Amino acid sequence: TDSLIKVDMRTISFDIPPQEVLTKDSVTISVDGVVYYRVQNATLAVANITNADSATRLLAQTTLRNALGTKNLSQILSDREEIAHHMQSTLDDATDDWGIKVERVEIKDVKLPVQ
Amino acid sequence: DSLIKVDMRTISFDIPPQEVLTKDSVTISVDGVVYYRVQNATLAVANITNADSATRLLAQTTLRNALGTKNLSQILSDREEIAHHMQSTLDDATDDWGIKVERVEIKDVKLPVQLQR
Repeated sequence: TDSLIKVDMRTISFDIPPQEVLTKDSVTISVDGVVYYRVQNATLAVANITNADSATRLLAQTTLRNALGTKNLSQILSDREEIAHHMQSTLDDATDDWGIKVERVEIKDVKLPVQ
Repeated sequence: DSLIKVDMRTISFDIPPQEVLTKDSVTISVDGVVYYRVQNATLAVANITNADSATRLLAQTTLRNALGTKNLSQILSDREEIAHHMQSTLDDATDDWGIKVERVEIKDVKLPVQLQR
């Protein structure tokens, strides 16, 4: 069926709002990020609009916190691509149930508050 | 006794975000606040052109210079000594214009992750 309702099938992005994280070397940081994704299955995505919108954003936040909590501050700067690619794999696993491919994750800013 | 009343108490201005490199080659974005007051009304009014030109730009240069001489770990730990050092540098320059820099505060320190080695 050539459905009348159509969905953007190309790369789009949402921001992960700043998450407060404790590094392995005990530094308190605020980290925000960007998730790049696209609908790969229009039928699954249309079926899961409510179940994916909320759940994906929260999972992006949790995925970030868990990944960064296991690293030293130094590692977060130098291993940023490894960390991001690991997050992308974790996020892409969960989003498949909702017809979404996560293509890329980027760690944006690491804020250091008054310690 | 004067009709025009120059504010003689603490005022603040913001130092716009400064992108700079640490001693250990980390790119950071840092901003701050400078708390000052007029201590000499006559001298400040006389040197108003000097103060409006130099002070804000001096706060920027002093911040950039201080952060370039510190390691990231030191910026995390010694944020108070850096601010106190800046206060002394700024206060030395503003004294000639009847202005006392009372306190410098380092607010946000961000690591643009995409912009590193």
